[PDB]
Amino acid sequence: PKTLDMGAILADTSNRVVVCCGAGGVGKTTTAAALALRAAEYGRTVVVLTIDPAKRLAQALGINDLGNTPQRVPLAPEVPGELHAMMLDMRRTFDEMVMQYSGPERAQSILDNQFYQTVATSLAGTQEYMAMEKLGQLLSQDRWDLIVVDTPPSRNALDFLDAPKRLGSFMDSRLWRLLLAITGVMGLAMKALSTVLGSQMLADAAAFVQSLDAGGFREKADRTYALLKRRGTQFVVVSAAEPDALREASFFVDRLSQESMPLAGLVFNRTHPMLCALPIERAIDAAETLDAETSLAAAVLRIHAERGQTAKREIRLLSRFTGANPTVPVVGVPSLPFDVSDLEALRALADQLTT
Amino acid sequence: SVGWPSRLSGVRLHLVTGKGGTGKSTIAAALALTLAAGGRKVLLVEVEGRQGIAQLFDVPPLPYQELKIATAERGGQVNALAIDIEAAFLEYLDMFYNLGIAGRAMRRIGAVEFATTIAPGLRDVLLTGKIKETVVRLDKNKLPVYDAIVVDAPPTGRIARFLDVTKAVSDLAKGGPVHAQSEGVVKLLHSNQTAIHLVTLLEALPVQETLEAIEELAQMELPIGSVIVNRNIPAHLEPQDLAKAAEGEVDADSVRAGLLTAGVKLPDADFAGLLTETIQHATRITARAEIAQQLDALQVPRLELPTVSDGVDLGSLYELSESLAQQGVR
Ligand SMILES: Nc1ncnc2c1ncn2[C@@H]1O[C@H](COP(=O)(O)OP(=O)(O)NP(=O)(O)O)[C@@H](O)[C@H]1O
Ligand SMILES: [Mg+2]
Repeated sequence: PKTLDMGAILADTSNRVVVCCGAGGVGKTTTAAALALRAAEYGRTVVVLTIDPAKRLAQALGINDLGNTPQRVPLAPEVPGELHAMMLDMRRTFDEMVMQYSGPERAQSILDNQFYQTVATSLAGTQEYMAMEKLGQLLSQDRWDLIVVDTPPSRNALDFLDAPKRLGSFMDSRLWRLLLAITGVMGLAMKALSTVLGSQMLADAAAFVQSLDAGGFREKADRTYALLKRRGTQFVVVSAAEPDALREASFFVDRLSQESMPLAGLVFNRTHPMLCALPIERAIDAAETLDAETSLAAAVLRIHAERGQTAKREIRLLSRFTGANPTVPVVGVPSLPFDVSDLEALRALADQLTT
Repeated sequence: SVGWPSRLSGVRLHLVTGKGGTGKSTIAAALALTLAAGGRKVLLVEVEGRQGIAQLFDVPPLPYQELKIATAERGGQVNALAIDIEAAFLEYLDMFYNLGIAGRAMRRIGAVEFATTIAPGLRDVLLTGKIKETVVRLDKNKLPVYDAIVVDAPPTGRIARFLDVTKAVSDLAKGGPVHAQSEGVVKLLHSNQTAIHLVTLLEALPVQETLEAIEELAQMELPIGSVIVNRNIPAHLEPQDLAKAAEGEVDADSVRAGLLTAGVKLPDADFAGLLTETIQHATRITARAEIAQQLDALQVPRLELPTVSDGVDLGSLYELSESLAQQGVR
């Protein structure tokens, strides 16, 4: 194997952006939070851009609000650094982007359009695109020496890297102006849409295209995506013990390799290290003998053999990933016996990641 | 207390929802197998273009045709329909507006993709309309083509809007035939022909969304079917012992005695590790039971499926179908 050393990465202030990538549901958000907290405890001025924090986690951080903007997290006075946090508001980041490029006056029209409000702001990939936008804003205001980026959940970890350019290309389709705001073919398509779709809706849509007055969206997605290639960017891929999460991690590491983008390593989350050395087979047999003859001793034996089997599966999964990627550093994080919903649990998690 | 009231046996349309990653696709497939046993014919439908059925069965992407994908017990048959929204849109233009020519022109420039993407409501009309068409289709003898239709449905955060036919039709051209068929779709969804099952895991968010989805769907007067708790694990401890272990109390002298009996003596570090191993197990079971308790609020049938220890393969689908069958699903 290899040992990922998140501690040295976090402590080194030439690393300005840390992106937590992986499937959804593998521990990205809590991992991002543990990393941002530990970086503050190392003395850095950190902001964590969380996407979907658990209600309780967001409260431990004081960001259970609707703001679309970072707030200081109160930590113990001894702490040399500063932890600030926010939760991406997809719709509000869309509003800010629209105003930034159309201006506040035109923005009142765009923001009032019911097609913008009900369709445009919930298209596929809006969440990745606005995460990248918000990241752009954070970089430009130079309000922090460290930005830790949670990334939105998806069954597909590469969505973070691919959905934004994809959505941009959709927004720049010729079909917007031609079909909503003549030719034999385009005239056919236009007729079809007019005959199938509601008049109110087509009016709102053509209004939206007119007002926005944008290849604008793809160009934005490209510029913002290049930020991920500035010196000082680190990706951390997080995966659970499961085969699916690991496979998404592998896909993602592959893409990072092809693009020569810095991969810090893999966080292999939710493991079950053995605390007792009793072999599995022994464990089973011993319990079966007791089964033939105080239930408690047999049950403890079955707990332990079950855990042992799970550990075997985990070890062989990681061995697969390490075989395919012998160059990728790893840190294994055991499943902790409590929920990660308070600054104290964040501290125990960060202890697991940093060592 | 039963997981499958007899009324669910007369349901013709089963919609399987649940939060992402809880196993909608797996369970919708096992449910289809369960209802297909005994020489019946059931259609398994997915609606999101995700080719999840083909992925589940480890086969290449399925085309827009109903095709036999699995044999059920005693000669039953499960067909698969990965609904293709673009083809469904073309079908719609030709059948209801005789605009097949325009439609085939749109396919050439990517315009059907555009129209389905831009209008969310049209999309849901097409999908729900196709579902209704498969539910009500009759053969040469005026008999139903399918004994049941099982839909791998959109997830809990979208299922209520997905089934919101009135809102879907709101953004379509007024008059014409679409509004005629939409009344029929709403009737089907609100009848005793339909049921929505919600898959959940014993984790906080899947349960929270299960509860919220059940609430939203009851306000719409859509029929709830079962909550299906997926990937259960064995407690291995009796309730009193469990409760004690979740607090750190294990009464080791008893454990040392049991081990001594079993011909095994452990060093003290190993014994301490074994004690820690069962406390953590008990903390996990206790947390799961606490989450589970939140479902007790609903007067909804509850089904339970085990964890398949390795990756879900075809034999696993049959194992899960057997568990449903043993719980009364039929
Ligand atoms: N009882 C079970 N035991 C073990 N693994 C399971 C079980 N049920 C499902 N799985 C696995 O759980 C993962 C998620 O299941 P899946 O059936 O894909 O869920 P889903 O609800 O379809 N999620 P999505 O389609 O992403 O919204 C898959 O990798 C399955 O193979
Ligand atoms: Mg699925």
